[PDB]
Amino acid sequence: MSTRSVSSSSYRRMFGGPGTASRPSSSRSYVTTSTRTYSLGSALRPSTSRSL
Amino acid sequence: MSTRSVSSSSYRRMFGGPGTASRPSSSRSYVTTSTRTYSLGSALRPSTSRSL
Repeated sequence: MSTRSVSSSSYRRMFGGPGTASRPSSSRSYVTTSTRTYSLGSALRPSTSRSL
Repeated sequence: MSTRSVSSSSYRRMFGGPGTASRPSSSRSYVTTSTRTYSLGSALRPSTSRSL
């Protein structure tokens, strides 16, 4: 017989389906500004009382 | 990352190994060695033995 040899390409592995590796968890970011506590002159300003 | 593919290897995946591509071509013709009850020439010895 001329041997019908086993043509042995990568039917064994290199597959496949879970090619979904690094899904972007970066879709969860947490951006926030340098959050201000605001200044107020209300404790710099006393009551200048006029005595008559 | 590298896919650990325990494949059907690319030497028998497309090549039907042990297997009908390894071709068990065994058509079981029995080699009937036909036994005849005949030694060559035994049917006729013309007997000129008539010793009168």
